[PDB]
Amino acid sequence: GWNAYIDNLMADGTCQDAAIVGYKDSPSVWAAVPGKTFVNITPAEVGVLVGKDRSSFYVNGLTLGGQKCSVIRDSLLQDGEFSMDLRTKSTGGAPTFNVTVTKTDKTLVLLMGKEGVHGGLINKKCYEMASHLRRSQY
Amino acid sequence: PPPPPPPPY
Repeated sequence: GWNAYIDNLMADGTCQDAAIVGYKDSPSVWAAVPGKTFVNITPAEVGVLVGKDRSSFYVNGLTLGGQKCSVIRDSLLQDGEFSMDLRTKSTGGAPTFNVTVTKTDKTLVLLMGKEGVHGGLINKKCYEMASHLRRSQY
Repeated sequence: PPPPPPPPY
């Protein structure tokens, strides 16, 4: 049934990757876009996302699916706005994308926009889905 | 988002 949430997030052509990852007990990808990046998220990576250090990945960044990202704004554990904004550290090459990780009770909804898509658009999309998820006890 | 899917499996 989780297949429909990825299709939902990707239905309007503005995103290039999306994933719903469970983080309680044993982190695992419940659904992700195939052949992409988030599908390869590891439990160690999820660890950093929900970790205690909230101002260390700020100068050293972090990775999602092997991909190095830059934390631009962190409010993942903040009451109300349980979101985090990142850009794709295209330290090499050029292409950069906006990413948003949103947290619910049992999951993390991840979203990556296509080249040039406005960050708040990706933030809105990611945030509203997680809002739906937590109201449904997820 | 649609209805909540079943647990993983």
